[PDB]
This record gives sequence, structure tokens and C-alpha cells, in this order.
Amino acid sequence: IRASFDKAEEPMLGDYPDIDPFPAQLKNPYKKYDDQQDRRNLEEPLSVNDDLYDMWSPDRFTHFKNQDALKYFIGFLTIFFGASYVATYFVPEKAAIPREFPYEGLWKESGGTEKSKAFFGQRSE
Amino acid sequence: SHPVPFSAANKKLVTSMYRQSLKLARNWISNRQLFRQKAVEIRHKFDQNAQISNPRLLARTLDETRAHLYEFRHPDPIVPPSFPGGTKYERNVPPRMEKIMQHNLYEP
Amino acid sequence: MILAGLILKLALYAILRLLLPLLCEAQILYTPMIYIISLLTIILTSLATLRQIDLKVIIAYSSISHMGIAILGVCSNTSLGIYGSIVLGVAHGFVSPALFLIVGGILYDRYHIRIVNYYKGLTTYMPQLATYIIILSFANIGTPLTGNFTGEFLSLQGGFIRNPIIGGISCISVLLAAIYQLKLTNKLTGGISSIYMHRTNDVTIREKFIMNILIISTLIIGICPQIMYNLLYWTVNNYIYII
Amino acid sequence: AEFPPLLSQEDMKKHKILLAYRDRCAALLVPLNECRKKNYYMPWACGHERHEYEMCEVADFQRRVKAMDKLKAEKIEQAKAAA
Amino acid sequence: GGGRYPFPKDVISMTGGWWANPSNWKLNGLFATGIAVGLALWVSTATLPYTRRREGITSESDISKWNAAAGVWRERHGKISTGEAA
Amino acid sequence: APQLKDPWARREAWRYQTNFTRANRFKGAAPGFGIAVVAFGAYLAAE
Amino acid sequence: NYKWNGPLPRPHVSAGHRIATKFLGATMFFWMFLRIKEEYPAMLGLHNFYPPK
Amino acid sequence: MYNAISLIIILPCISWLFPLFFGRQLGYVFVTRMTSTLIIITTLITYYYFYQLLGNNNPINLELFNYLNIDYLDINYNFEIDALTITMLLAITTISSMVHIYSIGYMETDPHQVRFFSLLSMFTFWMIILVTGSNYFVLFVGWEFIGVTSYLLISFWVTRLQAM
Amino acid sequence: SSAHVLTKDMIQERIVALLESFDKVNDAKNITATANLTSDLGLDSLDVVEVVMAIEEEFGLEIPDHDADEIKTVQQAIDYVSAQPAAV
Amino acid sequence: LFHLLGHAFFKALLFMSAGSIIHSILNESQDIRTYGGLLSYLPYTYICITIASLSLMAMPGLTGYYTKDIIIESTYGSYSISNYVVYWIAYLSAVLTCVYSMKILYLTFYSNPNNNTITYYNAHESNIYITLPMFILAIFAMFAGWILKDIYLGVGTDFVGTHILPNNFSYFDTEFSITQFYKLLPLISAILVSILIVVLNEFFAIVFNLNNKYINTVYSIFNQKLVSDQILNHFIIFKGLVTSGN
Ligand SMILES: CCCCCCCCCCCCCCCCCC(=O)OC[C@H](COP(=O)(O)OCCN)OC(=O)CCCCCCCCCCCCCCCCC
Ligand SMILES: CCCCCCCCCCCC(=O)OC[C@H](COP(=O)(O)OCC[N+](C)(C)C)OC(=O)CCCCCCCCCCC
Repeated sequence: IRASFDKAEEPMLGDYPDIDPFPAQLKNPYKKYDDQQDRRNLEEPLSVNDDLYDMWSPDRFTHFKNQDALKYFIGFLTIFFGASYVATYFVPEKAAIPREFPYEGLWKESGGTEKSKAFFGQRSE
Repeated sequence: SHPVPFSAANKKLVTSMYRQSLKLARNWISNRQLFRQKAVEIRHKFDQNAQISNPRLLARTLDETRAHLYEFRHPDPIVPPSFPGGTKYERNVPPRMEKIMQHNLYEP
Repeated sequence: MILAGLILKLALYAILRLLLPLLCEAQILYTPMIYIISLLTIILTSLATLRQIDLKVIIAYSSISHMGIAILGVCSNTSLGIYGSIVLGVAHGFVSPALFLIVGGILYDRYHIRIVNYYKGLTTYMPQLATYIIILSFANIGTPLTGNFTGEFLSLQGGFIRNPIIGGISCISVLLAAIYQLKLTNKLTGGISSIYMHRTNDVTIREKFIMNILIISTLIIGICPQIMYNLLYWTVNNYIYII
Repeated sequence: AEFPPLLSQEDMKKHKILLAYRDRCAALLVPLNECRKKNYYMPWACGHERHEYEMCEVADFQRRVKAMDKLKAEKIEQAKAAA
Repeated sequence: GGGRYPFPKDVISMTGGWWANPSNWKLNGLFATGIAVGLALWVSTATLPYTRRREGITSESDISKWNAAAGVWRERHGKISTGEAA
Repeated sequence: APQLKDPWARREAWRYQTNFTRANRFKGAAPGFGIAVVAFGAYLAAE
Repeated sequence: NYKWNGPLPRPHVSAGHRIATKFLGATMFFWMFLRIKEEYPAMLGLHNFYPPK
Repeated sequence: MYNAISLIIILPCISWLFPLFFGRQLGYVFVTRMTSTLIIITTLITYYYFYQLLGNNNPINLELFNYLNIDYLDINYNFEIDALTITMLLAITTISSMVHIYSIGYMETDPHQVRFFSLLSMFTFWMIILVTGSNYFVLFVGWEFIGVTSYLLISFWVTRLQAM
Repeated sequence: SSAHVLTKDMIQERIVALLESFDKVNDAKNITATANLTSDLGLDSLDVVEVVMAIEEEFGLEIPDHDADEIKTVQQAIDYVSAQPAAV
Repeated sequence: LFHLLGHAFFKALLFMSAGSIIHSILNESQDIRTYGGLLSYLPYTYICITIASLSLMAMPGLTGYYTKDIIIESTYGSYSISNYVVYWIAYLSAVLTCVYSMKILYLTFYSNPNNNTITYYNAHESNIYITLPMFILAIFAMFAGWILKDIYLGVGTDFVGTHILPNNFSYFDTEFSITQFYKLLPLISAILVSILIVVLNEFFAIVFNLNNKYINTVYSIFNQKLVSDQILNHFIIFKGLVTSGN
């Protein structure tokens, strides 16, 4: 099947052949080719965008069409993070206050100077 | 079209469909007994329809099995490791024992 | 070799010698336009490299992105950026002629063709060449302990200091370099050896001599870049306009 | 009381206690960690000292639980006073 | 050996190649072990003077003096610590 | 009623015969359990 | 002596593999029993650190 | 004439480079055994350093030559083995040791064992470098080089397109 | 370790056992190298498929359609399985 | 840090075990749908892989317990109110590790044969260079966690001296606040789900082989890495190549 980027180059092919691209990954592996790894016979015409449809191109996935795949992917992410957000309203209350520290929140041991307590001071006591 | 019910083309087509269904059953089903059960059931479904005569109902049934095979595809099929979709396929290929072809009159 | 190594660096030297010492106020007003042009030159040229079919052409396109990073560095008004641009010039002048040797004097002298579709699996009969290709590729994309990384790092430091947004977006150079270089290296070194190519000799002592000189130099200036500072500790402060 | 004497800032610094452990119960952490250094931190060594520090911290935890007890009771008091 | 196939004998790699196991490898291994032990001894002995512990190298009186000098500098230049501008 | 017999059953029979029965497919599991039970009993007796 | 559809014989595993199997499993189960014996309250949640209410 | 840190750093580099220099001269037998032995010695040294650090916990440092000192940017080749580092090194050295001894039996009948063992030790060396550095630059050195080594090791079977 | 080699006699033994344990065969002592699957062994247009699948499973193979349909004699199957280096 | 150190040992053991399994098959196959009943054939590999899988399932005494249960507990002990949900997320991943290890163990060792017969005739344990590493790593994956516990997870250890903010230290609260339900549900869940998966696969295997289109589509998304390698390759890499050609 010719895609957008393939049939956009129709006004520019001129005398070059307009070839229907079919990726080599999906070609039949059990036939015998001159280049068995690349799945190509010698004088086989190459599409203008053969770089995209050769075996060194990125992998195709046949089981799910790509739009449905995006539906499932973004659906999983939305289910996860939406349930994560909803579950925050159903959280129990804590049973103990946070820890507290002796010398006015250790503002000196954390780098304070008696005006920097709000920045470096830890919890009250 | 003209899908003859008792020709060689129909033989190839239906044998291929039977192979595909049995391989899908092997791939989907982990247990051996259930796989054999499903294979026998598939053979029963094929033997029920081995007697069809009308090419229209035949073509409908063939389209139906195509849809069933597309519906029960497997994403990660079992392939032996040394065969094209396998883990070992092009692992250590013996190199072609070619001789050196020279390109310069002076450089080895 | 001469072009990519020296004539492209004449422009960097020309900036530093003709345009910064004179014209300081025009430069300090214009340099955001320089940053526009440099970021475009980086990203679009790298992506354009990703769809080329000729090897020497790929290396040629690769020169442009690194010179754009050097321009970010030299037009940064930061000492580290100037030093980085100069180290980039030197290290690219070492590494890019080595790649040009591989793709225009080793392979082109054996096969007289440069189309990528013919080349595959050089590792089997030509292993030393494959080692050289991998080394020079990972040097060209900016692996540490090569001067390419030092220069890229300091040029991008300067660009970030001057314009954090542009200088930060320009750090996808580190990725795109890897893409367009390793997509070629992986095919050349990888797979079964091509059916369109007969076997030929591996690299000779001469080719290896050249590549080894050019690798030793970049590894020296990547492991200790500081050895170039005794001729540049004035130059890194002579062209800085800060009151 | 259940808590040991609070260390002074100068001895906290002398023993180089991490600030997360510079609490009321740090006086029992010192011998534990010196014993650990002495016995190479193995688990069969410093049981008594570890138990002492752990029970001191359990006491602090019970105290904080009672603080949150008081806070919840106060908020319910304020609630039924607000209606 | 087992599982082996033909390979070109005129291919020369710095690594072995195909099942490299020359019939002098004990002598060459002796040489390589000698060079390795010597290089390791050289590196260790020569890098002894460049080693140090983290602690106990600088007296805390030096640290006190340096921090005090820092405070002197900071109030000479009229500077306040972080957070005090509130 | 929904019952049919396998024409490959004589080929598939060895997958449930000796060393593949429901017994033999679990005998080697927990190999040294009894030795451990005995040794731990001795240990607790040596308290 | 290959029965291509028949009941396959018992495997001829070596003695060192039979002895090392019963040594690791024995060590594993013994270690598990001992750690459970000396840490059942902590791993089961029997110590209650909360105050008496 | 004993440096835990320097032995730890240099012995894996030997195990990496000496096969690459001398593989056609040594063969896969000696290369396997030598790389194994060197990683084993590094592992024992790390265990002893871990013992000593639990005893004392004063980390050793190793301050070598200067990379870049231009304008306010002082980067040196400085290394250190602290608590976090020695833990990561326990993991690294132990698993590399066991993997080296494991791949003698696994990768027998492979024609390219020398390169395989060289690359395993390459990864070991650069991970030691990653963890021992006292600055982010040495970390990045190790980072990038372990990426390189991962590429080469995943690409070990170069004839397999999917591996590439 | 993996000290195992295949031979034509071994393939023949395994295939004749495979066919002997198939219930839809006519009966035994029709099974030889020269035997035909359709005529002599009396197999349908899908029991041949079941046999080819069983051969795949036995020798660890994958037999495409263009190589499956052209198996109509037992010797043909033996030839085919011996012409595959990964026949286990 | 502690879980990193333990994971190294028992995961390297798992992969070594898998390599020995892969080499026990004549055709070195990696699919668990083609292994079957290799228990009596590969007993040493079995005990090593189950040691590692139990020290990954967080069973008592082993390194997985000490290294992994404390994180699921610190999810609850964290001072932040919102981290309670992460308890349940981590819990489900735990009761899933039980699943995807017991699946391996059953399909590889306990199940009925699925390979041909010659595979089991030639199935054998591998040589000393493979087994000795597996032995040492099993010893590690049994003992090292209990050894290094008081170094890494102890009360006030000071060994790894990362300067945690005092407001953020939640370990003392984590070990004490945790009640019986939130302390025992991970372990009991593991010990139950393992038995259930084995029992279902052995007696009620139809539960996993229903042949439903709506179950199979979900299996297929989860079998294709949550269509994650199709989204990247199509919508990023391929569109990048197209924009690059443009
Ligand atoms: C479009 C303009 C983009 C400009 C900005 C740059 C964006 C990122 C770069 C994308 C550019 C396109 C790259 C195209 C290169 C493709 C080259 C190639 O042919 O290599 C293919 C290779 C995969 O080979 P594969 O088919 O998968 O085989 C698998 C079997 N082993 O493929 C690869 O190796 C892929 C390498 C690239 C990886 C990109 C990963 C991006 C994912 C982002 C996820 C989001 C994470 C959160 C980030 C937060 C940021 C704030
Ligand atoms: C840091 C500065 C550089 C360090 C020195 C590196 C050069 C030493 C000589 C290596 C010889 C060699 O690797 O040979 C090259 C190998 C030969 O493979 P083979 O094992 O001999 O079998 C021969 C079987 N063929 C012929 C079928 C392949 O070809 C390759 O597979 C390509 C991978 C290159 C490995 C690169 C080595 C790691 C260096 C990476 C640093 C960035």
C-alpha cells in the first residue's frame, strides 16, 4: 500500500517506476532470495522510499493496526493514572504525627543563622 | 469467482487453512490434552463441511474460516530456533570461502 | 580531507580573528540570530543525514552539525566555549579525514561505489576495517576520552550560559549524531557479507598508519585536553565582551 | 522517665550523628554504632544495644501516636462545636 | 573440534579469528602473564603516593581558621546568609 | 455426548506414562526437605 | 534402545548432581526453618508497638 | 606495594586490553582463564576492602592527573571507593566473576570467545570506573563506555540482523 | 555435550513409528519407504496434513505449504527431513 | 541499594539457570510452551532456579524477603498520605512475580512433556563451569541478605551516610506503624497465589485456555509489551524518518 509520503512523490518520479511498496519484513521468509537476509532478488525494482521499506528499516507490527494500538496504550496509561488519582480520596488517616527534633528543628545543624529558620528548620518539637 | 469444490486449488487452500488452525491451536493452548481436543474438534468441523457442493455457500464458508483465523491470530507464534523467525537463525553463518580479489597494482 | 579538516576551520579562525575583536557590539547584539542559525544547522542537517544513501555524503553532512556546535561555542562570550570550539575544530580535523579515508580511499578504491545498499557485513573479511569504523564512529558522535566530547561539552556549556533554552535544546546533538552515524556503522559492520561485493584485501599498513595517527591524536587530546591550554589561555579571554 | 538524657549539640557533633537520628533517643545510638564498628556490623553481635535503641524509639512512636489521638479528638470537638 | 566449519585462513584479526588456539600458547601466555604482573605492580607502586584517606588529613583547627576567614570576608563584603532577606 | 477419540493417542500416550505421571512429575520437587526436617529437629533438640 | 513412541526410561543423572541438589535444597529449607523460628513474631506482626488504648 | 583501589581499577583494564592486543597469539583457552583469574583477584580485593571499610569507614581516594582546568572548571581523574561504591562493586565484581566462569562452558564451540571475554571485562572495567569516580565526568565516561560495550555485546553475533 | 547426529535410517524409523501410531492408516505392513500416503496408506485430504504436522513436531521443523503439498511419499518425507540441517 | 545488591545475585542465578535449560534442549529453544517435564532430567538447575525465584518472590529467610518486603512496607510508613496507593501497586506486582515465576517453574519442570522424545533422551545437566557459579550465587541468594541486613536496613547504621532530611526519614515509623494485615498480606498472598497457579495449571488448565476473543485480545496487548514497541516504532521513529526525508 502506498502511504502519504509515497504518493506525495508522484509528481517527481518522472521516468522512474511508481512501485507499490511492500516491506521486506512481511515478505515470505521461506522463499529463496539471492539476498536471503535482506529478502531481495537482484534486479528487483526499489521504491523511491526503499530506505523505509527495507529490512534495516524499523520493525512493523502486524497483530494490531496502529491506531487501535494507540488507543490501547493511552487507555492503559489513563486507567493507571486516573485510578491512582481516584484512590487518593480513599486513603486512611495516619496514626502518628511525624517525627520531631529537639533544638527548634535543628536549624543550626541544617545551616541556619536565626533568620533562616523558615528555610532550613525542621519540625517543631 | 469460481471456487471449484473438488479441485486441486481448493485442496491447497483448505489444507493450508487446516494447518493454520492447528498451529494456532498449538500456539494458544499450553496444555497438551486441550490442544488435542481442539485439533479433533477442528477436524470435526472440517469433516462436516467436506461434503459441500454449491460454490456460493462454499465461498461463504471459506470467507468465514478466513475471518476465524484472523480473529484467533497469535502475536508470539512458536517457531523453531534455527528457522527464519527464530532465536538462533542467522547466528554464526559459515563465511563464503572466497579468494582475495586485488584492486591495486602495488598494495597487498 | 583538506576541506573538512582545515578549510572549514578557517571560518572558525575567521570569526575569532576578524569578527569578535572588531565589531564587538554588533556581535553582542546579533548573536541570538547566530544561535537560531546554529540550532537549525544542527538538527535539520542531522535529520537530513538520516536519509542519505551515499557514505561520503553522510560523513560530509556529519561535519556540518559539529561545526554548528562549534559556532554555538565561539559565539557564546564564554572562555569555556571558545576553548571547546577550538578543541572541536582540532578533533574534527583529526577524525573526519579518517572517516573520509575509510569511505573514499579504502572502500572506494576497492569497489568504486559509495551506495549504502551495496555495503553490508564488512566484518567477516575486513575485520580491522570494522574495528576502525567502530572506533571512529564512536569518536565522531562524541564519546568521552576523545577531543570531540570535550569540545562538544564545553561548546554546549557556553551556549547554555549564553542562552539556556537554545543551548539546552541543542544537546539533542548527542542523540542525533549517534543515530546517523550508528545507522551506517551497524549496516556496514553488521550482517552477512554483501552478495554484490567480492572479497578484497583488508586495510594496508599505509591506511592503518594514517588512521592510527589520527586516532592517537584525538585520544591524546581527549584524555588530557589541557595540553592545548599553553597556547590558548590568552585566546580564551581576548575575545570576551563583559563589563 | 523512659527517655535517656538528651545529648548536647557539641557531643552530637563529636559523634557525627546524622541529623535524622539527632533526636531525643540519640544517646543510645552512640554505643550501638561503636559496637557495630567493633563487630563489623554483623547481625549476631549488638543485640542488646540495638534493642535498647529500638525500644527508646518505640516509646517516641507511642508518644506521637498519643499526640495524633489528641489532635483527632480536638478536631471532632471543634466539629460538633461548629454545627 | 565439535560444531566447526571452514573459514578463510588469510583473514587476520587482532583478536583470534575462528577458534584461535596456536601451538605455542603456553610460552606466549607466560610472556603475557609476566607483562601483566609487571604492569600491575608498576601501576600500584607508582599510584601509592597519589592515594589518601578521606578523614584525618586536615586538622580541624585549619578548618576552624578557614571558616573564620570566610566569615571575615563575608562581612567585609557586607553579605548575609541564605534566607535572611525575609 | 460431546466426545471424540484422538487418532494420535497412541503417539501422545508417553506424555503421561512413567517419569511423566502426576506422581513422578512432583517427586523431585522439594529434594532435600526430609534431611532439613531431621537436621532442624536435631538442632532444636540441641538447644 | 530408543522407543520412539514408547515409555521413555528414567534419566541417568550423575551422582554429583544428585548430591548437590539435595545439599542446596536441604540448606534452603533448613535456613528458612531457622529464620522463621527466630523471627516469626516480626514477620507475622505479633509485636504490637502501638500503645495500650 | 599494595593498592586495593588501583589494583581494582587496573586489573580489569588488563583483562580487557591484553586479549585485544594478544588474542591471535594466546588463543581462547588462555584468554578465558586469564580474564577469569584477573576478575577473581579483583573480587577478592573488593571483599577485603569491604571488610576493612566496615571496620573503619575512612574511604581511600585516588587523585590522578588533570583533565581540564580552564575558567572556574577544574575536572580531575579522581576516584574513590566509599560505602555505596563498594556495595556496587561487590555486585559488579561478583557477577562478572561468575559470568566469566559461566561463559567458559556456555560459549564453548563459539569461534569468537576471545572478543567475548574481552568485552565482558570491558564492561566490568568501565562499570568500576563509573562507580569509583569522584565527579560526574568520570561517571559519564563509564556511562558512555558501558553503552558502547552493551552495543558490541548485543551485536556479538554480527551475522544476525535482529541482534544488530 | 549435545552429542547427537541424525541419519536416514533414524529418520525412517521415527517416521514409520509415527505412521504406525496413526489410527487412520489402512493397517501396518503397508508402511515402507516406497509407500504412498493417498493410495497405499489410505489417507484423506487432511490426514496428510496431520502427518506433516506430526513430522514438524517430531524433527523440530517448519514446513511451508509449497514444501508440504509436495510430500506424497514416505521416502519424500525422509529425503526432505534429511535435507534440513536443523532436523534435530 | 540493598535490593540492588540482592537482585544482582539472584537474577544472575536466574539467567544462568535459563542458559543451562536452553542448552539442555537439542534445538536451543527459549519458549516455555516447548519444555514440558524437565524436573527429573534437570534437578540441579531446578533447585537453583527455584532458590532464585523464591528469593525473588520474597519468601522468608531469603534475601528477597529482607530486601523487598521493607519497600512495600515503607510505602505505608511514608509520611506522605498519597503513598498508600503505591502499597497496592507494589503488592500487585509482587503477587504477579509469584505468577510469572510459577509459570516458568510449571511449564518448564512440572508440566507434561511438549517436546519430541529425542529431546528428553538427550537432556542433560551441563558442565562444572556452569554449575559452580550457580552454586555460589545460590549460597549468596540464600544468606547475603541476612548477613548485610544490619549494615543497610538497620536502625541507625551510618554506613552509607546519605544526608537524608530529618523531615523525610520514615523508617522508624515504617517498622512500627505497620499493622498485621499490611505486613502479612504480601507474604500470604505469595504463598497462596503460587499454590493456586500450580493447582490451576495442573488440574483446571482450561482457566488459562478458554479461547475467548476478549481475553485473547488483552493477552495479545500484554504479550506485545503493552503495545509499547509499536507506538515507539510507528509514531516516533517512522515519523521521524519521514520528516527527515521531507
Ligand atoms: C521528529 C523530529 C524529532 C526531533 C527531536 C528528536 C526526538 C528524538 C529522536 C527521534 C528522531 C527519529 C529517529 C529515527 C531513527 C531510526 C533509525 C533506525 O533505523 O534505527 C531503528 C532503531 C530500532 O530498530 P528496531 O526496528 O526496533 O529492531 C528491533 C529488533 N531488535 O530505532 C532506534 O534505535 C530508536 C532510537 C531513538 C529513540 C528515541 C526515543 C524517544 C522516546 C521518548 C519517550 C518519552 C520519555 C519521556 C521524556 C520526557 C522529556 C521531557
Ligand atoms: C579505547 C581505544 C581503542 C581500544 C583498542 C581497540 C582495538 C583493539 C583491536 C580489536 C580487534 C577486534 O576486536 O577484532 C575485530 C572483530 C573481529 O572479531 P573476532 O573476535 O576476532 O572473530 C573474527 C570473526 N569475524 C571476522 C567474522 C568478525 O570484528 C568485530 O566483530 C567488530 C567489533 C569491533 C570490536 C571493537 C573492540 C573494542 C574497542 C571499542 C573501543 C571504542
